[PDB]
Amino acid sequence: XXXXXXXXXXXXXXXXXXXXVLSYYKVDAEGKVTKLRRECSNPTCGAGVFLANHKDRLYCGKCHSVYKVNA
Amino acid sequence: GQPVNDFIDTATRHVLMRQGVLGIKVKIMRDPAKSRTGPKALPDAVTIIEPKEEEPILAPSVKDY
RNA sequence: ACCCACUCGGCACCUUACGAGAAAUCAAAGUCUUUGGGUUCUGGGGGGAGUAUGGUCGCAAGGCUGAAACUUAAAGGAAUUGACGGAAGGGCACCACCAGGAGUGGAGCCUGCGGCUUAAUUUGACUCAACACGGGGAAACUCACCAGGUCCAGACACAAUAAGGAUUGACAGAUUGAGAGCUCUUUCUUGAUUUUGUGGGUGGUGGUGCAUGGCCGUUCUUAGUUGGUGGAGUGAUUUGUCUGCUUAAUUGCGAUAACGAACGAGACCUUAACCUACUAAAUAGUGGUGCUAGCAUUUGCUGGUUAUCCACUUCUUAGAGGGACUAUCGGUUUCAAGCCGAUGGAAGUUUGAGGCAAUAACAGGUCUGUGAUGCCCUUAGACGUUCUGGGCCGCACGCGCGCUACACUGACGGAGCCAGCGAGUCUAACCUUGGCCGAGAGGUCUUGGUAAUCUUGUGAAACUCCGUCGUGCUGGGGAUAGAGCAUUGUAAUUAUUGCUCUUCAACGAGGAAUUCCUAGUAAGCGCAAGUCAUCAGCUUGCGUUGAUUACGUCCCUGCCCUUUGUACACACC
Ligand SMILES: [Mg+2]
Ligand SMILES: [Mg+2]
Ligand SMILES: [Mg+2]
Ligand SMILES: [Mg+2]
Ligand SMILES: [Mg+2]
Ligand SMILES: [Mg+2]
Ligand SMILES: [Mg+2]
Ligand SMILES: [Mg+2]
Ligand SMILES: [Mg+2]
Ligand SMILES: [Mg+2]
Ligand SMILES: [Mg+2]
Ligand SMILES: [Mg+2]
Ligand SMILES: [Mg+2]
Ligand SMILES: [Mg+2]
Ligand SMILES: [Mg+2]
Ligand SMILES: [Mg+2]
Ligand SMILES: [Mg+2]
Ligand SMILES: [Mg+2]
Ligand SMILES: [Mg+2]
Ligand SMILES: [Mg+2]
Ligand SMILES: [Mg+2]
Ligand SMILES: [Mg+2]
Ligand SMILES: [Mg+2]
Ligand SMILES: [Mg+2]
Ligand SMILES: [Mg+2]
Ligand SMILES: [Mg+2]
Ligand SMILES: [Mg+2]
Ligand SMILES: [Mg+2]
Ligand SMILES: [Mg+2]
Ligand SMILES: [Mg+2]
Ligand SMILES: [Mg+2]
Ligand SMILES: [Mg+2]
Ligand SMILES: [Mg+2]
Ligand SMILES: [Mg+2]
Ligand SMILES: [Mg+2]
Ligand SMILES: [Mg+2]
Ligand SMILES: [Mg+2]
Ligand SMILES: [Mg+2]
Ligand SMILES: [Mg+2]
Ligand SMILES: [Mg+2]
Ligand SMILES: [Mg+2]
Ligand SMILES: [Mg+2]
Ligand SMILES: [Mg+2]
Ligand SMILES: [Mg+2]
Ligand SMILES: [Mg+2]
Ligand SMILES: [Mg+2]
Ligand SMILES: [Mg+2]
Ligand SMILES: [Mg+2]
Ligand SMILES: [Mg+2]
Ligand SMILES: [Mg+2]
Ligand SMILES: [Mg+2]
Ligand SMILES: [Mg+2]
Ligand SMILES: [Mg+2]
Ligand SMILES: [Mg+2]
Ligand SMILES: [Mg+2]
Ligand SMILES: [Mg+2]
Ligand SMILES: [Mg+2]
Ligand SMILES: [Mg+2]
Ligand SMILES: [Zn+2]
Repeated sequence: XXXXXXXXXXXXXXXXXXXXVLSYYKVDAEGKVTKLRRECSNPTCGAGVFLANHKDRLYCGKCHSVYKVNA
Repeated sequence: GQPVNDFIDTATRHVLMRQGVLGIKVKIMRDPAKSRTGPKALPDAVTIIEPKEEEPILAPSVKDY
């Protein structure tokens, strides 16, 4: 046929990063628990799901993307 | 010809083997005498009914009833 | 000299074959396993090789005598059946010719093929039997090619990672052709579905039609193939299956060691023709009647009225029948099969035209129709797939099929005005009448039809008639090109198609060559169907108008058949 070429640089993938995560939540001196990061007022996401903290940006990942709550 | 439609069944079948494939081709010609619902013979066939020896003569005479 | 009969001994031929032989053949090649008349010579698988060597003869060239090593499974004879020939004799045919028709080959464009060009211009096929072919009319798709971007739709098994998360997704920005979380930033989400690895799969319009199936084309517009009992032969085989005649035909007659048969041809089937006979019909139509228009008026003539009723089946439809068997008569022939002419006939060229179609062959074409398939390749930086964009249309030019022309048997313009084969919309937008608007293309409002019901009598085109033009590249011809308007489509640029104005090329009948054709045929002419969102200069069918010329032959070509040769049989590649 022909075989091969490449001006180079192959494309990669993704990782789902790492993170021992949900440390986010904080409980005081025995044993009251206060949530850090605020949750979602979409009926689909019964307020377990949180909003990621960027800039302007607070965002529901559970809603696969859906919705832009901003505080 | 037409008798083909009437009297022969055919089938082709592809038989897939380890090496390649073979073609089986079967042809059956059925007794037309037995036809049942169609023509009982080939268009070819021409039977003559076989007469009968006659013992003629017997000078006139007539029967009455 | 000549004729007849006989007889010795010659050169030969004929027919037989009791007899011989592996056969071809042989009055010897007979009198041979029932093996002996006399005698002489030579051979003992093929090659090596009539070679080496010695002897001998010769002027020479050479003659006579004449080994082995080694190699090798056959070489060889006769006959049989095939195949094949640049041998001979016959035949068949408008993919041959004769007599001719209409052309192509010259021109413009259309369209395939080569070639060149190209990022790519995807590819198969190259005499008939490749090139308007792959149903191949490609804007996306199709699509295979090119520039680039996603995705896994990587079954299953084992192992590994790993609930402290195996893995999944994404808002905005960056990026990107892109409102692709492709990747990146950032940091939520998801929860054992995946990820990684090996093994194994899977897809592929990737390769192989020289690995296959199936299908198809070609031989073939052909006429050939086989078995029973008999005859011949040791046998493979042959005769039957043939000199002739005849047919479209191994179709028949006839001849005959053959007789009588089967596949194939024929029969059969389909379609086109004929039925005042049969059965019928508001989804076909006719006559009467009513309701009614117009013109004459003296009855009349020409229409309207899917039901106002009555009757019919000529025309239309499709079931069942009938019909033709080359009939009658006559010529001709071996007085056979047949062929010819005349009359009759709807029909007498296999009635016309098709469908089916034996045995065998080809390295014909097709792996790019198939979830038909072997093997090879490839498989996540994919040859899987999808998305964006380009390409198959690229243009010094060679070849093929075509369309339109060169005008006056014509173009233009009024007017006349007649087909047949088709096809059309359900969970959808197909065939479209009618009304309006619009120069046109088209638009818009309604409408009938899943159909013998509506489109549609598809009022098709050639054609007919009355005019204009008047032989002038002319008002023949309409290539090329400019501007504008609409239609299909998400998309029209490289211009899908349609319309209007304008531009007005070559082409003045086409060299060598070459295609096709015998009656409703040729040629002219349109239409419907396929393809189809849109696009026919293509195909497949259809009807309309409708001739000239053969009704013969073997000259060309092609092919079948005998006879003949063969050292071929994988068969003259
Ligand atoms: Mg968190
Ligand atoms: Mg037949
Ligand atoms: Mg003999
Ligand atoms: Mg003898
Ligand atoms: Mg004698
Ligand atoms: Mg020897
Ligand atoms: Mg030697
Ligand atoms: Mg010597
Ligand atoms: Mg010597
Ligand atoms: Mg001398
Ligand atoms: Mg010697
Ligand atoms: Mg010697
Ligand atoms: Mg030897
Ligand atoms: Mg021979
Ligand atoms: Mg001629
Ligand atoms: Mg000519
Ligand atoms: Mg290709
Ligand atoms: Mg041919
Ligand atoms: Mg594409
Ligand atoms: Mg995707
Ligand atoms: Mg794997
Ligand atoms: Mg593997
Ligand atoms: Mg495939
Ligand atoms: Mg082949
Ligand atoms: Mg094949
Ligand atoms: Mg090939
Ligand atoms: Mg012919
Ligand atoms: Mg013969
Ligand atoms: Mg035979
Ligand atoms: Mg024939
Ligand atoms: Mg009157
Ligand atoms: Mg009156
Ligand atoms: Mg009738
Ligand atoms: Mg007559
Ligand atoms: Mg017929
Ligand atoms: Mg080949
Ligand atoms: Mg195939
Ligand atoms: Mg394959
Ligand atoms: Mg296909
Ligand atoms: Mg199949
Ligand atoms: Mg591939
Ligand atoms: Mg093309
Ligand atoms: Mg060519
Ligand atoms: Mg052609
Ligand atoms: Mg006219
Ligand atoms: Mg207007
Ligand atoms: Mg309707
Ligand atoms: Mg009609
Ligand atoms: Mg002129
Ligand atoms: Mg003109
Ligand atoms: Mg364009
Ligand atoms: Mg282009
Ligand atoms: Mg002019
Ligand atoms: Mg001419
Ligand atoms: Mg197109
Ligand atoms: Mg069409
Ligand atoms: Mg085509
Ligand atoms: Mg010889
Ligand atoms: Zn949410």
